[PDB]
Amino acid sequence: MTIESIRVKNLLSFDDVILRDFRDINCIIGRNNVGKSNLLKVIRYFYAKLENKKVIPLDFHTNYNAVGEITFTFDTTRIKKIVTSRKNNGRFHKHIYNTLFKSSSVKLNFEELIARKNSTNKSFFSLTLTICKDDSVMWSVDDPKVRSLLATLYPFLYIETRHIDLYDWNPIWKLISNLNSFNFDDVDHDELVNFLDEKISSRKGDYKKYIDRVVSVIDTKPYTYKEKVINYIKVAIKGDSFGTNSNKFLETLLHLLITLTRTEFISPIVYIDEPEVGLHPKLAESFVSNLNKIYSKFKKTSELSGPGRYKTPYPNIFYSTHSPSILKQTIKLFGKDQQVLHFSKKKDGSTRVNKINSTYSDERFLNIFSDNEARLFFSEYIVFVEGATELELFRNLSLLNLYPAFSLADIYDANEVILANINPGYSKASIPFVIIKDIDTLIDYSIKTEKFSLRPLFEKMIKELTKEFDYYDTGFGRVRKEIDLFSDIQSSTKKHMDSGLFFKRFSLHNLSSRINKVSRKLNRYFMTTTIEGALINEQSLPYFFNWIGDVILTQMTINNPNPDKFIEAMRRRYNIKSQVVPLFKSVFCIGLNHPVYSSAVDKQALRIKLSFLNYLKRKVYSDFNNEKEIVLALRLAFGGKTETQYTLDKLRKDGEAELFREKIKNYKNNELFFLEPQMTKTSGWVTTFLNYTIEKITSEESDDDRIRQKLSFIFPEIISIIEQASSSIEAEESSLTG
Amino acid sequence: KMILVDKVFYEKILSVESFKENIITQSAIPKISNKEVRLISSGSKIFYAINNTSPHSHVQLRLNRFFLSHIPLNSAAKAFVRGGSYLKYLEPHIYGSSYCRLDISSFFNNISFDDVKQSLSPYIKDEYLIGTEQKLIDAILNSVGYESPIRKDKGMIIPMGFRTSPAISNIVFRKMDLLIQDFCAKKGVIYSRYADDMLFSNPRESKLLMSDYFIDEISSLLSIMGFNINQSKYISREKEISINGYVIENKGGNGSIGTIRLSKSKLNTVLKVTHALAQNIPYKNICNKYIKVRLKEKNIKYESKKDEFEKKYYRDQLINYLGGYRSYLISLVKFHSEYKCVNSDFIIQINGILNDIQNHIQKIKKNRRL
RNA sequence: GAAGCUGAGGCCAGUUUGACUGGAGGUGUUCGCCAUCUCCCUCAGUAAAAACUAG
RNA sequence: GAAGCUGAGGCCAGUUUGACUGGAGGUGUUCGCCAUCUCCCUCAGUAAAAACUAG
DNA sequence: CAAGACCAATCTTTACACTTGAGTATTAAAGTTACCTATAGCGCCAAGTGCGCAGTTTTT
DNA sequence: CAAGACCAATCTTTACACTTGAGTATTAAAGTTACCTATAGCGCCAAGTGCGCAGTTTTT
Repeated sequence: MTIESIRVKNLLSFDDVILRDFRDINCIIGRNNVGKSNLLKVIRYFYAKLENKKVIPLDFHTNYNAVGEITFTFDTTRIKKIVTSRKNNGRFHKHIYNTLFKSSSVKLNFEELIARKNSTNKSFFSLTLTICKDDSVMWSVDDPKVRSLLATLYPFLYIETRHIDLYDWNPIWKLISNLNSFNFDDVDHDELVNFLDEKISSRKGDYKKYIDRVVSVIDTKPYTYKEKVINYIKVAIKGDSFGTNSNKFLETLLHLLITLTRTEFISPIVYIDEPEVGLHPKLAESFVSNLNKIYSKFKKTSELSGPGRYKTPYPNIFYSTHSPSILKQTIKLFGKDQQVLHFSKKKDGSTRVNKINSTYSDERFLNIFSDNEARLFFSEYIVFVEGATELELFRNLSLLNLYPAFSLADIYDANEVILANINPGYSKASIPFVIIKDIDTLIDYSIKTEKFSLRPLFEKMIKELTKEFDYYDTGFGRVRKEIDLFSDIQSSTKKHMDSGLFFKRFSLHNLSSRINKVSRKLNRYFMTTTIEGALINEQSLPYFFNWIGDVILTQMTINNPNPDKFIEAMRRRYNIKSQVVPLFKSVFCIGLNHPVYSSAVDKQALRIKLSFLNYLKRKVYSDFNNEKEIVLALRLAFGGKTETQYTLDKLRKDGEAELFREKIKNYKNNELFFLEPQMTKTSGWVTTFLNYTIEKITSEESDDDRIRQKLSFIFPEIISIIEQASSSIEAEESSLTG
Repeated sequence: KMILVDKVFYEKILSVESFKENIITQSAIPKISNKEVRLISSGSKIFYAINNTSPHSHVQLRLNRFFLSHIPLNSAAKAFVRGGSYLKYLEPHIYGSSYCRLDISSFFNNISFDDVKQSLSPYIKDEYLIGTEQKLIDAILNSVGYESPIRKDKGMIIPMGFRTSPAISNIVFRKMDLLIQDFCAKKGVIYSRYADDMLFSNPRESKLLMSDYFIDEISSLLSIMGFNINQSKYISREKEISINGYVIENKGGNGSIGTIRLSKSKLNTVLKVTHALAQNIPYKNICNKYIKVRLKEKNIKYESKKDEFEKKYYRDQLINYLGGYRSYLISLVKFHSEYKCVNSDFIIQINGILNDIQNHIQKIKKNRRL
């Protein structure tokens, strides 16, 4: 490595911040300038004070402390390996030993020196800069030679892309002339001038006479060594000159650094500010791809070996980005060699830095990694879900219009493996999230045996929550009692009614409440019923019926190019009363396009529609004994589950509820034939349902608080989830912005 | 925004119901009388305990919860502060090559109540709580203060064991924290403080912490508010120090990082307890001999069962002790993992000890069911 | 060991039967001979640097 | 006045004709009981805050 | 008696050695440095113009 | 015993009073402040869901 740690105490927006475990690529994300620019300012100030530049001291986070400290730990293991060896008796190695490693090995005895040599040791050098209240600066190492040498060995290069200069390439030369160590001091500039003017002269002297005349005319400063080397290099190069222009500038910068550092022991640290600014997304992805290609082409491992491959450590690259494309490409290409840093705000307003897990052991997840997955890294609050219906509901524009707080939460569907290797808890990240799952993932009910059985994920949750089996006593006893009740859930048997459709005495709502209360500390919320079960509730049945009326009255058209003769012929052939179902089947059909019909045809269609609506209401209220049976039938017909958590396919395979299944089949094949294509889970009936419902209630009432109250009454559970999420969002927003 | 408690704040949030009668009847809130305070004796020290039934306990607890926790402090105070710990008090001295440790004699007994009033005055509104008889600040000080019947000469005294004494001590000593921090930093010395125990470390190669000048200067700074240095506890050493069991060591010179470990004295009791548990000596003897925990016969809750009660109590004490020492050692391990300053061989020894503790705890919990 | 400091003597006054201590007063004060107002002789021996020669 | 500090007693060992002091050793050392390796009983009385519940 | 705080330059800036990519006991050559100075009132000598080398205060 | 160094805010920024150009004993109104919060595990009560108020180490 190059830098082991950076620690800032009581400076700018930092209270006490320690950054370590630096990888080869460090991606910095978060809310803008909540400490990003402050960290950059801290690093720049430390490296400016390292080279004895007169720069203004930084401000204190709170004036109730006398000083602020910046501690840099350099990893000098490789340099110790470089110099302690006998072969390299050069002047530079000798000076490096006398400066950095002496006064720390002198104190040691022979045994400890041997132990340090022989062991697989790591050597560190800690330098602390302290700013007092009266602007004075104190170093923990009082030798300026140490500071200058540390500045040389670990140079800091800052590249800003917004204010980049596409025609000023001076940093390129200042970088290349320094990186590769050519000793032109031994080559006299007097000898070099005589040498070059000996050669390039057309006549030996003619060029020299011209240059001597110029020099006698022009009053020039003596050449500095860096100027000499820059002249050398860019004269020998076959070219001095060189949105996409900034990309090329940055890409050549990184290529030069990575290529040139392979032969040197100097390991620079490069910080890039918004590399993607002014870049097409494909251009940013290609920039990261080119950087990775340069990185891996020069990489030597146990497999890749040969001339042209080195084991020299690579420079440490920080870059602060705001685009998911850069982050996605980094994560995909760099694997285990990158780190993602998240910047947020504490309670007292100070900056908080976290490391988000971006390394995945599942290669499939790395390959399928796309823009949507990389977007979650910028999320303020995540609502992980399980199916597409949840995404359809929680993303509904009309619903989120009435709840602006929930508009800041990103809803993402996560599989069990995806959730296992993405979730913030395992990533120890401070991006708050909630995992919304159904209660069926823990307990499965058997009608034949009338018994609940426990799912493995419930056992895993119990094992995670039973951490008190290895510890002492405190106020956690109620949790143990709840876990005991969860254990007793297994042995209990419960009787069913109507061949396994309803529970005699048991309320799954109470068990769901207990599970949610217990597991809220694990950030998982368990909804009592499915989303399609939550929308189809007893309170919203009128509006649901209204919706059906709408899809009959407005979304239906006539299946004939000649409405008049068609409607007359099927009025004649099929009776309005005794044959309403086939008449409606032949006459009406669902169609996006609504051709204009005649007044008589429109009146006849309206009359048939009203008659069919009355018939359907009568038959719905007649065939089903109670409203609960109606709700259950509608839920199953759309793919839902009963109070016993059984799907229509599950019942068909098992063979229970034959009468209810046949009734639903009769309704779908006779009365609800038009709504059959919308019976599927992916039909998008949720969006139309919610849009019509919210528009209708807005027509009913004109107050925003009142409309929220009505929506809460209609969908108690979905609105409860939304309100809990919004309250948590506001709490964590006060945790960040408050 | 600086916290400001006014009359409405005291009436609604702080007093609640504890002093409703005194606030509606416009009667002055009275001093904490000797009836509410019991005096325990621990060695040469005397501790003051207030009864929970008194309204003073409730108002003191709510004062800790809502008012004292919001006043800013100095970063050198690592004791009784949200997020502070002893390990955090020792950590900044790993970079030092010489160490010095000083103590303050009778820190809580020497805290003048006048200094407390001057410190808490800017954070409390200058109003009259009760007519024109008693001020709000004086009522709050009545809540926090006490007069020791043993020593009536000093009058108002902040006693150890109260609800609010530690935080008030930190706030009143923030002034000296700032002064000493400024002095030490201008001298290049890392300074930290835990209660009355001050630790200084010099990372450079110098004899500053060993000279009498440093002690004289710290005493001179402490003399401003009337404190004194306990000369029996003054320690100064090079390249390592053994502070109350915790050993800091830093042999190197320029740019060296020290290591914090635990001496064999700290590990002595836990190692002996593990050995005794492996030796199958009964739980009663283990609790009595090493832990000094016992079930006095006067403390038996019910007379229905005695022997099984004593067995369960001794098992509970043993499980609690093992859990507590395991928690202490994982506190050390987490501190290492987050700061990387604990000795590696000591980390290995800790891991072995932890595995032994977990094996013994599993054996105990298994024998519980037999 | 804390040095305090001064060149060696010859009257006269004050303390001493026989030798040692000072040679305008007032006023104030941090009591320092410190500040401000007014009005003893002899003989040695005396290195260097620096400022200053009103305007 | 410099406090040094500890709860009150009941055997046994060391110093005392009759009462007071300790109840693994080795090694090194800043000599601090400080660090590291190996292997007495009883009875009182026990306030508060803070961290920590491996991974 | 006894001690933490024991100037600022000294020419400066850059920098791998060994056999071409990894390496377990102690600074330096080199380009520029990069340009400096004899002797100020008094004495010797040509002999009154020109050339060579008896204060105060404060520390004390 | 004995002492120089005795926090940082506290709302903040601007600024004449008296009779219109010079003047010989001691801060402040005002615009914005400019927005804050009850009650986190345990107990009471409806009676098992929902609402109101027996550890370690260190200081000691």
